Amino acid sequence: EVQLVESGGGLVKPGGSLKLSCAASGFTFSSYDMSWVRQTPEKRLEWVAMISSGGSYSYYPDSVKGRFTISRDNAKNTLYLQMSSLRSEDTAMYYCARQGDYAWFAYWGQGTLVTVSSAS
Amino acid sequence: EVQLVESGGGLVKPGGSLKLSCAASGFTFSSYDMSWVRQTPEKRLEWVAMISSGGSYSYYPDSVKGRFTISRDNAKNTLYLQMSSLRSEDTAMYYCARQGDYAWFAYWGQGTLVTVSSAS
Amino acid sequence: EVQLVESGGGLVKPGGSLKLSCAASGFTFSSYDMSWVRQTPEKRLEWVAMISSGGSYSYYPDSVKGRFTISRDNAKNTLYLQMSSLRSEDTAMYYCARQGDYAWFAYWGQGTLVTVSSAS
Amino acid sequence: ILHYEKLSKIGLVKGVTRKYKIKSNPLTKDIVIKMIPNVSNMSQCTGSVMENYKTRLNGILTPIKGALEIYKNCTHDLGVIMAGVCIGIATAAQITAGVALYEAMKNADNINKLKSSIESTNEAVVKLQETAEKTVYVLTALQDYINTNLVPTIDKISCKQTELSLDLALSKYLSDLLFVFGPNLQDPVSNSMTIQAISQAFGGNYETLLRTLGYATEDFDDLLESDSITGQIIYVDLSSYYIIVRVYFPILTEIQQAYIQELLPVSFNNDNSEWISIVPNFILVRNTLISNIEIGFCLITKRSVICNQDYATPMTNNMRECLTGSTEKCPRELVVSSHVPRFALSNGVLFANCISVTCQCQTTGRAISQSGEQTLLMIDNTTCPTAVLGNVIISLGKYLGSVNYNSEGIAIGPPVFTDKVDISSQISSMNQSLQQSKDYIKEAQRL
Amino acid sequence: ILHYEKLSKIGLVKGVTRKYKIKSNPLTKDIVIKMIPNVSNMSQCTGSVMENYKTRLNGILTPIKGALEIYKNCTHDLGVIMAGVCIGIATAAQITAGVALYEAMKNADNINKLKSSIESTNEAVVKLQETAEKTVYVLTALQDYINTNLVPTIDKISCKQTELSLDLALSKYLSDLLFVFGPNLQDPVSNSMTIQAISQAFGGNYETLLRTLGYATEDFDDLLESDSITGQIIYVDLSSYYIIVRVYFPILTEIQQAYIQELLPVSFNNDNSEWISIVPNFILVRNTLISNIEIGFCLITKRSVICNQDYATPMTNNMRECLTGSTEKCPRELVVSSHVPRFALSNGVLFANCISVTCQCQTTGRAISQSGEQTLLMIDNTTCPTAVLGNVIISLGKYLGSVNYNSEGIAIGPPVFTDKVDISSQISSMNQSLQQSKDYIKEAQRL
Amino acid sequence: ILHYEKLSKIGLVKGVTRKYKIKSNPLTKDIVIKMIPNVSNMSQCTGSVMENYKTRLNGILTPIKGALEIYKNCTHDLGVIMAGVCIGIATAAQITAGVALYEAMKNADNINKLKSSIESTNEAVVKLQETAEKTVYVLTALQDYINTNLVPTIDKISCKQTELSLDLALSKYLSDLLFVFGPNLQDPVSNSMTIQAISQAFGGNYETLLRTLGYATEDFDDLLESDSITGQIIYVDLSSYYIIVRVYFPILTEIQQAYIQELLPVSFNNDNSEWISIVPNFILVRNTLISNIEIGFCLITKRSVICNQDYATPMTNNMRECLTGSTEKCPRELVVSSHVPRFALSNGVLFANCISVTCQCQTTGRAISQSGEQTLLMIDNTTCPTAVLGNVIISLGKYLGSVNYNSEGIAIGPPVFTDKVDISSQISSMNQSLQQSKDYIKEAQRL
Amino acid sequence: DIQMTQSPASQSASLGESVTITCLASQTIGTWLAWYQQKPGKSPQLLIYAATSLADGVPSRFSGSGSGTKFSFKISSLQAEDFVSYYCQQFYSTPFTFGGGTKLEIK
Amino acid sequence: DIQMTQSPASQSASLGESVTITCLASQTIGTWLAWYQQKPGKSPQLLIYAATSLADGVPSRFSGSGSGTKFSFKISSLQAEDFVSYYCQQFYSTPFTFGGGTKLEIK
Amino acid sequence: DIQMTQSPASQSASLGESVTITCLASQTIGTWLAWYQQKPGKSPQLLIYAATSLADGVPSRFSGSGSGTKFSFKISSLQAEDFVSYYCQQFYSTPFTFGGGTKLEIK
Ligand SMILES: *[C@@H]1O[C@H](CO)[C@@H](O)[C@H](O)[C@H]1NC(C)=O
Repeated sequence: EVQLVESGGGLVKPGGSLKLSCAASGFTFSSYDMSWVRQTPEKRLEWVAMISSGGSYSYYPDSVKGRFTISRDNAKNTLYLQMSSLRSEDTAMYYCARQGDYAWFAYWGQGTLVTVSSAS
Repeated sequence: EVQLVESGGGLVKPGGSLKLSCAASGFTFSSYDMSWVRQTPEKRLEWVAMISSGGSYSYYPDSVKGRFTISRDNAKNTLYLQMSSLRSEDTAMYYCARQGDYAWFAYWGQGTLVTVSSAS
Repeated sequence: EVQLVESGGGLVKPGGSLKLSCAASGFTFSSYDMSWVRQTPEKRLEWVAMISSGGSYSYYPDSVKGRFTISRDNAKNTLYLQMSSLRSEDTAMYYCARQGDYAWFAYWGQGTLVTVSSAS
Repeated sequence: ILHYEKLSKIGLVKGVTRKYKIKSNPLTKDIVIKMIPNVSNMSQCTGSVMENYKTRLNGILTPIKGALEIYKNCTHDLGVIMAGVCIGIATAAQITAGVALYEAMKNADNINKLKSSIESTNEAVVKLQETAEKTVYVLTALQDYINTNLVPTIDKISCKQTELSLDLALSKYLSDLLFVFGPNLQDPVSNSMTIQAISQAFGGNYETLLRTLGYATEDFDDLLESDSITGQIIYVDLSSYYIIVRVYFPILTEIQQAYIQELLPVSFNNDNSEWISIVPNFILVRNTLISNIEIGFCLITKRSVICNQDYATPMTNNMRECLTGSTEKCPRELVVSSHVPRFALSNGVLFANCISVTCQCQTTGRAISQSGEQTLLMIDNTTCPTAVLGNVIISLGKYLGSVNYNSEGIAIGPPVFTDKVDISSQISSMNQSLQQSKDYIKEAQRL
Repeated sequence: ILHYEKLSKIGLVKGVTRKYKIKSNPLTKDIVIKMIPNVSNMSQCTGSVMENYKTRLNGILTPIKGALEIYKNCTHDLGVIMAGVCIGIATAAQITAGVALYEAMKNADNINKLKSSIESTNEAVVKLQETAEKTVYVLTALQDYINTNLVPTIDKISCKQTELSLDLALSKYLSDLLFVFGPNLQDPVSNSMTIQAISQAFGGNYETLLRTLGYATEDFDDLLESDSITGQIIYVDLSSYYIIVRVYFPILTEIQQAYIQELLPVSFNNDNSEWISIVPNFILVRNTLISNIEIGFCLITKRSVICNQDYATPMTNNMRECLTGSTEKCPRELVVSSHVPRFALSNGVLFANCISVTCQCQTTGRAISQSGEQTLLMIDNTTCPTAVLGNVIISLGKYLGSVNYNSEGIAIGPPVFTDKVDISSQISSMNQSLQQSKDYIKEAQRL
Repeated sequence: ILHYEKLSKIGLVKGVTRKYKIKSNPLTKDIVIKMIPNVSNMSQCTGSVMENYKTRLNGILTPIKGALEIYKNCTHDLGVIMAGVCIGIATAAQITAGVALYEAMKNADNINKLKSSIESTNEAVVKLQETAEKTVYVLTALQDYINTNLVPTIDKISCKQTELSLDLALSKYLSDLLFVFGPNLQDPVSNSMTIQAISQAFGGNYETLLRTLGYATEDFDDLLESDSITGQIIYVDLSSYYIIVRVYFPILTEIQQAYIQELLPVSFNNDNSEWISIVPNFILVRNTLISNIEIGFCLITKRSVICNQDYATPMTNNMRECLTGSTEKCPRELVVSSHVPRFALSNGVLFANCISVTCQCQTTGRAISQSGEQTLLMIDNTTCPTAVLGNVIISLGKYLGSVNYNSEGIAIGPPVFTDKVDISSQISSMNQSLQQSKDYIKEAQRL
Repeated sequence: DIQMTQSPASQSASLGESVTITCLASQTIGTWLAWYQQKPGKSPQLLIYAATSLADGVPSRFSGSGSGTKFSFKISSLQAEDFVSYYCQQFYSTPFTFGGGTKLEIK
Repeated sequence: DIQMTQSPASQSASLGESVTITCLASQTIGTWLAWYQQKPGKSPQLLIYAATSLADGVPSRFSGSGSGTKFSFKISSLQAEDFVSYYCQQFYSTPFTFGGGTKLEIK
Repeated sequence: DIQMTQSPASQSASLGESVTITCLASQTIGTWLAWYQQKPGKSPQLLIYAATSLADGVPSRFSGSGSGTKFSFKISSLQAEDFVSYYCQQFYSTPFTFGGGTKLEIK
């Protein structure tokens, strides 16, 4: 059973930063490319980033390119996403997903929550 | 027996046009390149035009290039020559001939006659 | 036994010329590259020139390049060096030597003597 | 299911186990390639060069058009029904491709509607788009050459000279096209042609073509080198000199309950010479059966073997007995050459020939030696913590196997010869002996 | 004279019949190739580059000159009488070429008289002509590179930089020449060298060379790809760095009463597995005899096979019996791989394996099935007007042959294995059995 | 020790004897290759091209670094002791190379200290030198392209256009690198890779690389074509995109008491057809033994055979008997093709088939003829001072051998077939006959 | 960028009724399109990749087809458990995008 | 262009007499030359192609040779039926041209 | 150019004593270095080529090693016949050069 588990969510003040991580289990991590998918409160899905199987290549949407870093540690079976300069625009569920041969997302984790707000 | 048969000759007023045709029989038309050879009243032979076996390439002397069109219909086993802007300079017998591997003319038809004159 | 034998030495007035030759015996001449090595009165060794096995390539030090010519006659089993514009700087023993695979000198002849002087 | 314990004395040391996967079920993308450059900005001085160029391209492309066109007349919509008496003679692979050619027209037709803008592009790589229905990438051969190297020099190089340079550049291009699109390609219908061949149409720059269409991942490089990425010519336009190419992008499917096992040969001795055991080096195992694989056509990776088709082949019963332990049936060749390797490392253990190799144990200074009763000698860290073979010092692991490995023998099979001449001679020899014995049984039967 | 009716149940479906023709009796043209460019318009800044370049070319060309020269000293006019003790050792092909080299001097001498103008050409392609007796085309390597890319930039690129670019361009050129004119060409006398190899001397641009000499026809492209167009080096000038090359233009001669027939294999079943019959795919027939052809060296066209020599080879008697109807002698291999094609189309008729392929007849919806008694099942339009195999719909023609084709059996020959390892193992096995039987006949004879 | 007198009637004429030598004990030189060009003088208009280029190079180089790195972690100084349980599985060749990789770090470390100046070179070929300890040559891919073709046009070509030209040049470069440094190179540790492959890293210009390092001699060209000159990647820098390559320069060592003898085949007749005797064409003799050589992998020169390894192989006993005079055992094939040569020259003597060749003696006008009792007819100057075969006139020497050569017969061995299909059929045939005889001996034994 | 429009945003159905939803691509994408199903409180699951194949474990109730610009998804026999959100996305080229999503309601 | 001069324009002969005609090329043409024979009221027929081979059906009376610039045609034993026109043409390169033609007369 | 410095210029030794001499290259030369021995009145003879191999006929008394910039030559057991001149040269690249030479003296 593929069991992707996200963590590291929480509340970030705008202009802040947050590191997320998604541990993998039940398959060989080192054999598949992976991505982060974001779900807005309105239920719109957006692609956030992907990293290829060997970590040599990565791709981002223009809206996060230059702000976010996607990386992987194959020894630890862990997918990471480093978020920066967070905006209220980024409040969403963040899902860890495993890709198939191209870019369909075959396995998804439960997802974690990232909230950006100046509120107390 | 190779039997090339020319037709379409006749009298053309200068500045006119005339289409000639040479039907083939007794060999496979589609396997050989062909040409037209002109014989003046003075008995001088001149090359007029050639078309290669598949019809993709053709060659002309400068004196007819741009005026004459050589073409072939392999389905009908017929070689055609479209003459234009005829001059008195063009009065001659027109022979249909089949080429060998290069440009010797192995088989010749009887030939037809093209006459150009303003006379009545 | 490899027996390289130099000759053609002697006294040259400065500004003069001298041709040296080294006959080979006991090995196949045509199979090896060769050189001349010069030994000063002070016992310093200097490379003078080399010629490759087929005679198509030759190399010289800057101090003799353009002045000396090294050549070989394989039919006669003979290595030649043509010296020109001799200077007092060139007084030395001249050795004929056979190279190994690169530029170690495996066999040496006895050597001959070239002296340059204005003296009587 | 191999008996590696028996095989290691014979001289075949267990190596790496790899997974096996084969190309299937591709997705597609359509791209347009122009074989004629845009010369408008130097139209002042092209002479009659472009005209001769156009003539030759029609001569090259006309046979491609005609050959694919016969599988284009001979279909009509039903999917589609193909006319068997119209094509008359065909292979199964050829037929499958002809069907794909038919279906592909939906897109070729929408692309062709853009011909007016395709005709007038003026860049090496350009995207055309007017509608959702019709968009396409267009690649133009030699366009950069012209706009970087010829056009900027039109006011320095005399016009006759620029005509000659254009003519030479075009003739170099045609020379290269002729190795692929020349009459060597006597069947342009089939889709087995690789993208590295198709790309000759754009100067051999397959990276530009593929990057234009997709993105890069390590898996893609494996597909490209394994030759799983192919394309098909679907349409030829002899009036604009362009072709529409369909590029296939496969999904790799692994075979369950299957793997490929390699073996590392080591020469060994049986008597007073060195010998090599002959087995396939790569053995394909599926379920409980052993078969041969023509792996020379498959990319080998550290994790798997990627083939662009199924390359499994038959194996004789004697090789199965060989491999599963009846080693008496494993054939061997004589070693003549000094290049044959005489040792191998497996899981920290050394399998080495110590009759023909100087072996000694560094930890103690004691020599290691092999008696004439052993084929190969096995050396590990319970006898010698570290050892030297020749001039290399290797620490050892433990042999997780029988303890008295070096105390037992193994049957050795017969000598063989594998040379092409030797094979013909061996056949003749067997035939001569058999024919004499046949006469002897006749005398035995008559009396 | 083949029994196609019997062969089709075995699995060999009649394909296309082609004509057979071989290269002979060439005409010739002589062309001059300069291996050193003209650098006069940039003579200000060439450094010492050209000098090193000239030295290396002499090293490359000197062995060509010397090797052809020995067949040049050793002849005198009689035609010509060649000295047998002068050359001493030679092959027939080598001797024929040496004679051609001698005759060829008449033209080489007239060309050499133009050396003064050859030495000073300054264009990539130029015609020289002074007399009827002496005219020649001269091709110059790298000349366009220099007059288009280096010369126009002499006032922009510092002289040291232009020296480095010239040196790199020349070194790239030598690298390519060395694969052909390097000491790989250990015999420059023979005339088997193709024009595609010779043309490396001009940058691999064989189109320029051939268009300079002739004109284009579709037949010519077939000669060029079939490698029938070759040339010979007749003269080397080590003082001007040029070679004179004789290019041969062959006349193709067809063989009367001859043809090549191809067969399309289809796997079939005999018992409970799939099998492939092994025959040569291409059979050469001359008069009333059948022989094998090494067609892998011949260009195959839709109408004929064009060879640049006679490639007919021997065939065993068992294959003749195979092919002429005694099918009991046709050997078969086991199918392991899923890639083996299982059907073929011939003259509107389908020959298919319906045990391993889903076959059904679309016209009615009825399944088509094969019993274990048939090898292949034959399907035509008198049983099923249209049919589907897998996912392809094919209309059918009529089988113009026996009516009860699918009611009769055929003998099937023995199983074989073709793998290189399997062949060695099969030889060993036969030898071991034969050697034991020889001892048994000895006991039978003594008692 | 060959009986050339007997072999010449069979059809094998003695040819040239050559010396045999093999590559060993190399010297080394280290060179640095940069895979990324210096774009500083056009930094104004590179777009985002260089960034994508750098990403792809890391994807290409990362697997090389990782693969060689595992033989780099798993050693420590003792020479050096290599960890057997760390690498776990390895071949002998692979291990030897891993050791060389370790020793090589002394130089890689000193070269890496120059990274600051390597990073900022701006020429295609440059020497760096600061200390005796650290100097190195650096080659930069595509640097000349940029400083000769792009930089001078920055004020003529719009910046978007120069970005596109740079991108195309880089993509062409990567396409070529991928055939060598792409995942085809699944083992970058071994040192068997030739310099002609390594040089693809600099545009395939192996001449520049080798001339940078050395000087030219005729012997060197033989080493380069014989593929004896190889290199190894010792270090990869993924942050500067360069590799350090060790180039080996071998010493050739000849084998004493050894030579290679070639034979020239001539077809001959035995009855009413033409036949060819089948022997290896090149026979390797060492001391008093005869062995086979896989000479197809060795450069052949007029004086010697140069191999980059020992290629000697086994030969059967029947071929030894063949070659040493028991010609009854020499197998022959039937001639079908008209291309088989029918004569040869050896030491001034002609060996020719005069049944199938028109032979006559020019000196007298008398015909030369062959009876059906001779295989080949031998012609020399004591019977005919000069002779003509076909249309070639050859003066003759004397046969320094038996005087009555043409008066004696020779035994001829059996017919064979060599075709791949024929071999499978012959095996089946022998097996069927043997299996029937086995049953007949059973009946013979029971009664 | 490639974007697609999914419609109807919402539709109702009875249990056992067949329903269809459509996505229209801005530019042709071959068959490089996938469909997903999302339940409340959970991540999306893949149903159809490469336009026409079903994902492992997907019930026979689901099917789909289309190529080029127009694609559609069908449930032949709708269950109470199927009245959830549905999505389409293109994987033809980056950036990958998803359509707006559609919802089924019960009449 | 390549042109050639044929001579003599005319010559006489007796029956059974041997006769020769020559063509001289403006530039060397290898052996790429052909000879033709024309009878009154008829088309030309090929006799010799590629300078030295006879065409199919050509009598042994006819032969020829030459290379480079100078070529010649010979009738060893002239018949009444041979007193007709003769031509040469080059097929070395385009445009192909013919020489002027020569005629035999009976003494 | 590549040059090397040889030292000590001279050293003394007793018979049977071990002695060593060193050459230091201006730039690294791999192992492309050779050593020679010269007797009075005679040409030099090769002892060690490619830094570590002995030349054919060289006594076991002689040996050597080194790589890169620093090289050394050793006589394990010096004889009266060995008290002569010694030289080193590089054959890494042209021009080939020799070091200054060193001499052994008897204490
Ligand atoms: C294709 O069909 C059209 C009409 O059926 C026809 O006229 C054309 O010649 C056909 N092309 C070929 C190659 O058969």
